[PDB]
Amino acid sequence: TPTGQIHWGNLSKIGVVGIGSASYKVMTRSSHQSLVIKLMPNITLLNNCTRVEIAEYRRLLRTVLEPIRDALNAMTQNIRPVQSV
Amino acid sequence: TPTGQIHWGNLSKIGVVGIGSASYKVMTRSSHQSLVIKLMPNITLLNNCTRVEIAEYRRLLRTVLEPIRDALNAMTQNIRPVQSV
Amino acid sequence: TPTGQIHWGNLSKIGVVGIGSASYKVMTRSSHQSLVIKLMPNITLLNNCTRVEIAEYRRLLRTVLEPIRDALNAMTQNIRPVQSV
Amino acid sequence: GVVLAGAALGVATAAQITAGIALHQSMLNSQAIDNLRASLETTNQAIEAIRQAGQEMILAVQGVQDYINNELIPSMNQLSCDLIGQKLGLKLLRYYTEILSLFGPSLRDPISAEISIQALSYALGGDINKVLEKLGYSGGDLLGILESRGIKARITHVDTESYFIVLSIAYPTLSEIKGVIVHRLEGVSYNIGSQEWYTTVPKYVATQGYLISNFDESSCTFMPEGTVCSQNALYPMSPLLQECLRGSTKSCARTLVSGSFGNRFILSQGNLIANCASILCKCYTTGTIINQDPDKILTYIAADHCPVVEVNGVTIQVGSRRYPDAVYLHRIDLGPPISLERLDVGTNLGNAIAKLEDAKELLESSD
Amino acid sequence: GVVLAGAALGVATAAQITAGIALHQSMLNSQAIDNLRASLETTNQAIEAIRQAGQEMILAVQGVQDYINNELIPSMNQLSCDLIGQKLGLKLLRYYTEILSLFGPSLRDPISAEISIQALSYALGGDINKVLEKLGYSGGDLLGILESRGIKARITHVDTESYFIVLSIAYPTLSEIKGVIVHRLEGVSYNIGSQEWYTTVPKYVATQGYLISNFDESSCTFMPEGTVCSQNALYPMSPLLQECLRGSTKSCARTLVSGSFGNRFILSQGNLIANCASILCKCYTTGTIINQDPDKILTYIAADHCPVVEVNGVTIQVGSRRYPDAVYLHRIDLGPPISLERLDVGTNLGNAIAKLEDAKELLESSD
Amino acid sequence: GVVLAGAALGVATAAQITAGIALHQSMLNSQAIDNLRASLETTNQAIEAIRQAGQEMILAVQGVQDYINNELIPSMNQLSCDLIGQKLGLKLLRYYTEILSLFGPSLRDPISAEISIQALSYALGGDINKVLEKLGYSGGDLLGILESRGIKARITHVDTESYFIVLSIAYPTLSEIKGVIVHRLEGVSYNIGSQEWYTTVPKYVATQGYLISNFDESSCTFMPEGTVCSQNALYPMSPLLQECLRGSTKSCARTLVSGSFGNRFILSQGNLIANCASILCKCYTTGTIINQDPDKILTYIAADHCPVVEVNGVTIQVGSRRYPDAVYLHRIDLGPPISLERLDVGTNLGNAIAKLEDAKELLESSD
Ligand SMILES: *[C@@H]1O[C@H](CO)[C@@H](O[C@@H]2O[C@H](CO)[C@@H](O)[C@H](O)[C@H]2NC(C)=O)[C@H](O)[C@H]1NC(C)=O
Ligand SMILES: *[C@@H]1O[C@H](CO)[C@@H](O[C@@H]2O[C@H](CO)[C@@H](O)[C@H](O)[C@H]2NC(C)=O)[C@H](O)[C@H]1NC(C)=O
Ligand SMILES: *[C@@H]1O[C@H](CO)[C@@H](O[C@@H]2O[C@H](CO)[C@@H](O)[C@H](O)[C@H]2NC(C)=O)[C@H](O)[C@H]1NC(C)=O
Ligand SMILES: *[C@@H]1O[C@H](CO)[C@@H](O)[C@H](O)[C@H]1NC(C)=O
Ligand SMILES: *[C@@H]1O[C@H](CO)[C@@H](O)[C@H](O)[C@H]1NC(C)=O
Ligand SMILES: *[C@@H]1O[C@H](CO)[C@@H](O)[C@H](O)[C@H]1NC(C)=O
Repeated sequence: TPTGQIHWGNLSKIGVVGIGSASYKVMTRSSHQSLVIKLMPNITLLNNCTRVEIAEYRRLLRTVLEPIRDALNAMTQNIRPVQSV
Repeated sequence: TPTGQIHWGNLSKIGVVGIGSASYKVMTRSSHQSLVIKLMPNITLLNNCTRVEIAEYRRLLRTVLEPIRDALNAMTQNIRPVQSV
Repeated sequence: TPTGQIHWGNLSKIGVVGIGSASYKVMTRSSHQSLVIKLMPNITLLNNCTRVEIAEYRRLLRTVLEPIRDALNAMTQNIRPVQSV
Repeated sequence: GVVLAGAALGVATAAQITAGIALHQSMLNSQAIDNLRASLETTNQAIEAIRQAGQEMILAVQGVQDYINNELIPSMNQLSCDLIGQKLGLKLLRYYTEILSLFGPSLRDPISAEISIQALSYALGGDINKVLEKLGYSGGDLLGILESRGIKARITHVDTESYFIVLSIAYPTLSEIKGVIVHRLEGVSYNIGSQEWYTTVPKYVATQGYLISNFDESSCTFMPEGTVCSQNALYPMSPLLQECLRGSTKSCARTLVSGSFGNRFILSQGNLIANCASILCKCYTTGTIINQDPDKILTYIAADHCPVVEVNGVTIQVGSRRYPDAVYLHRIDLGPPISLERLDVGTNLGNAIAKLEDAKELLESSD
Repeated sequence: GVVLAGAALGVATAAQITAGIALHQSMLNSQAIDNLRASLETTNQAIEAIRQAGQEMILAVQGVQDYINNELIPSMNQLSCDLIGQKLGLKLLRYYTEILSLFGPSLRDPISAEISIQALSYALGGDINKVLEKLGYSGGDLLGILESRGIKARITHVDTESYFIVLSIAYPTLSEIKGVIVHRLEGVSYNIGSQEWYTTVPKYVATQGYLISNFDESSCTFMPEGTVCSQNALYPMSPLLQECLRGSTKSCARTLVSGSFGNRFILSQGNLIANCASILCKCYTTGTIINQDPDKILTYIAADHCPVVEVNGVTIQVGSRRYPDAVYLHRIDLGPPISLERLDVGTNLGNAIAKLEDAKELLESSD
Repeated sequence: GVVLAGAALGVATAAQITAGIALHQSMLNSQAIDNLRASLETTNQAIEAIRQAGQEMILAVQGVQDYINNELIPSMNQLSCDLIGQKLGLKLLRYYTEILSLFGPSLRDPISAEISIQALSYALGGDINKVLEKLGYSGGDLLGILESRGIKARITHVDTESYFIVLSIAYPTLSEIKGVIVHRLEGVSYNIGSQEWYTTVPKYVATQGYLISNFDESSCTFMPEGTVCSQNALYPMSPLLQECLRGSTKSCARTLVSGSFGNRFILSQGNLIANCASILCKCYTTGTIINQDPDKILTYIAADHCPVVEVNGVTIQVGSRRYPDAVYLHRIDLGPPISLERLDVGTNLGNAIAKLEDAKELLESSD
């Protein structure tokens, strides 16, 4: 029988019991590691049979990639060394 | 500094600020275009090797399709030309 | 015109109508049938070309399977014949 | 007859107690397992009914065998030995990921879990139709289709020696429950000034003798001859909302059309109920517009006054009157306006309790 | 001109009435179907624009034809006849399962349903980009990408003789709505003692002339030049919460940081608002800590007092003052503390109604 | 040391400020990019650790290379040149669709987004197990499995010249938090007449010194030695509901079994708590039924009165008494009945505020 905050006796009179307790663990992030998603596959052993499909893929990707690239550049242009003050 | 309805000063005293506004655009549908989902594939260059599998597929589809077909026919039988009045 | 509990007239005065009723059917489970998920495939006609991949798969599975096996054994060890009383 | 050792186990829900007893009653015998272990070793199909005379059939499913048999083995004498192993290696990891997702730690209590046949789809090779056909389900009518997809499985054995999972299934059958009618409700907006309101009622409610209940349609699918639910769908309804549905208009709450709203009319009992202040209503038979008395909120259109009405551009012939002529707004008690967004509910409740804690201190002073 | 037979049909929503008329207007003619049936029979592509001069183009999509054409036919003279049929048989069952999921009984009213192009992805062969390209969408800018993904389809014909489904699509275009500004709100915590509170407001609200409304961002995506929504996003807001946003601090509710909380400061109008009781604030220019008056709840940091501030370890140069110096807590009327978990709301409401039903019986005694 | 230009940027959340600084600190140097660009150009694997002595390893992942290497290249001298390009063309569009889904406009602020490793599954080739193994995760125990799946990524560079995305990952480790116990709560029904009620409490609550808190289990998985959460799970609880859990039975709300209900008994502390008015309870040792006093609502069954009890057909041996004999209902203060459906809450709240706005006008008249 554990005890504490929660009043097991009076709760049991209205049909409530505790059926398990556990400690509480949260996740912390530390360190770093770089992962690069290489969007252009190596196709040389396919001897240009996929040129049209690759070019269209590359064109579709630009529409998605350019706005993110712009946002990243927009931020770091506001990140200066200390002594500009 | 934008102003209007929302009272930015008094909200800032209780920790609330606005971090962005935008206009509001909703989508409207117009015109028409027909799209047909062709459920039976062209299999002739497979020379009857798939007859059993195709027949079973076609049989499974009927159970799903027939109730919709009936509902569509039920509705248009209540859609008459004006002059029946 | 159906009638009963719900007062269709007075609701219609504030814009509410009933647009369909149905009976209520719930599912009951009975009987039994055993289904076994065979986790190790038959690979003999592949003549040991997949030994490394199979061994790693089998190793990954143990981590998932062992805790369930333990839980099942923990329960049935508390399930005794009547006469132990 | 068996007994559960309750002092040893100490704590358990009814669901866990009942699954444990069922586990004892449904698990394969110690020697059925060695036989099953040996039958599995020698088979080579994706799906296979394992028939041992005396014992019942056991359905064995191998999640990557079709891929091996159809894609890898016919390639045995055209591809290198690494490549065959690499091809399968990708499939095995994708299969492991699904086993991890379903039987791993996110499965809260595996002993008492009931796993739907659909959740097993990937573990069984990406599709369940041949598995169901072997169990006797044809796919020939939609009720049988619904029943089959209500099959649930419990785990009865996990073998770490030969790597297989024995599950026990049960067959659903349909139980029509006696008194209970499900009703679908639908509102149209009405005008006070240029403001469009509608009364807030649930999408589905259920009647059950004298009681009106709430109805959770999440686990139901609406066949033409009844609502089929995989779960309990019935839940209590407050006395206040029940009174609303029993004719007390003052008890029903209401909220604005703050946005766009596509329900300014409805066809009901062969009549049109329409907010003819918010859309153009017109009698097609006579060519004359139908204006809504500005001290009325709705128009009830029937063939006593207009056999064929045009309504927001749609032309509808209507039948004889089944709803009385609209009354003046002053003869209708409207209920409270409310907002349903959950943070508004909390903000207004928080205010109400504070005023109510206030109110007990003046009612000490005056008494 | 056509008329709906309202007495026969008896009951129908505006959505069902309007889709039915649209069904009559958009369905292919009886002889366009026999022509379509014959054109489908002779084609062999996954996607194909069926052009019959006079009639408009009809886009035909076959969900397993790419698999047959790319994977099975080149194998015709290397694999056995069973194996080809088994390979396709697996694909056909996986395709049937998706048709069952989309057009089967879980589709509540197929006649008035509007099916998003994305929901059709599997029925159309697992991808929609070539289908959209044939319809004129290039993928060249993100607005055109968003508009294309707002396409919805209605069912206009189901053929049980040749097994095909005719759908009618409409093209979305963008409607900027005149007066409506969407505003994103963000709070920082403040301290009363060692207790960290923050005021509870919605993540998005909308202003619309004099009105403030709630805003459901579920169906919206936030482009740089406007919020694009596939659904009505506007909904009513209670007068009480509107008063909160209009400057009545006593009307805004508040709740605890019971857990971890990452909003103890924010950059706004070139200033820093910071709970400098809960984190270290420091002037980098002068090297001197910034303490928060213990009878104040926030600090408003500007270049009149600190051109470059260090805040929880992050160094920020700030601009000239745009927010007044913090006032004493006693000059700020705080609103009610509340909890938003739904079961707490119900428990406190249930108590409040009971006390309020009590209160009417003492107010009979004293009057 | 770097400084953020706060006047230029004008407005930013703490999350955006902190990710921006982290972006500056974690992005690859301008010449590490040209080196990375060249290393990517010459590689041909699906997954590859790019080791340049001096700099740290960079893990490069190519989402369709396994398909090219395993399926297309061995077919180079058996299939036509169109067919190879068509086969790959289908794969590239399916891959583009996933990039669009993850990095496209539905990604609200890409700069400060933290993308789970699982959300990257398709972008990384359909599976993450080999990626994790290269990072040092074995899959050998379930805690390490949970930690690995808590990895989140931030975007640090998008290259439009060579089409690649650099992400920065961090490694999760477990932080047991000192005072906090998570408790799982479970109710059984009780009878007033033939009506079955149960008291409404949350499924999980947390104790934290003197405080009781709500607990959102959405982001948690319940290992045998602790609850592991990827998110803050703790949230405030109203004083009223805390009083309920502290023994004030009048403070706990209650609701009906309107439907089917499988919790009429529970095993707890080696005893059975059972609604023996709603199911058959029987002493197996003596053979005698256990009737529930009709002015009692539950039965507390222990070995002082029945060593082995049969309960709804299940036979359980119980231990010595750990719960007192049931008391009469009149010695138990029950709290308010409520309904939890959100529209009932709004309807009853809307009524309560209206009565409460009424109440202030009579309390002007009598004062
Ligand atoms: C249907 O309509 C009205 C509600 O608007 C009901 O008439 C009310 O009856 C109560 C007593 O039951 C009277 O005190 C009110 O004065 C009436 N209201 C008005 C505006 O006159 C009528 O009884 C309702 N029917 C039902 C079953 O509730
Ligand atoms: C902004 O701040 C305060 C609220 O704290 C408002 O001043 C109050 O005004 C009301 C009447 O409108 C007075 O009864 C109160 O005495 C004032 N409160 C205090 C603490 O002095 C001020 O008007 C608010 N601005 C707006 C637009 O609401
Ligand atoms: C457990 O049970 C009862 C609640 O039913 C509590 O006894 C009540 O105590 C209050 C004062 O604290 C009295 O005014 C009531 O008269 C009592 N109720 C009844 C029905 O007699 C008891 O104190 C509870 N224990 C705790 C910690 O709250
Ligand atoms: C796999 O297949 C063959 C043929 O069915 C079977 O006889 C053999 O026993 C199985 N392989 C193994 C290792 O059991
Ligand atoms: C399938 O393909 C061929 C070639 O396109 C076509 O001519 C034929 O009519 C189609 N097969 C059938 C059964 O219609
Ligand atoms: C692709 O693969 C080959 C072999 O690994 C490599 O040397 C070559 O540089 C790569 N192709 C291209 C275009 O870089």
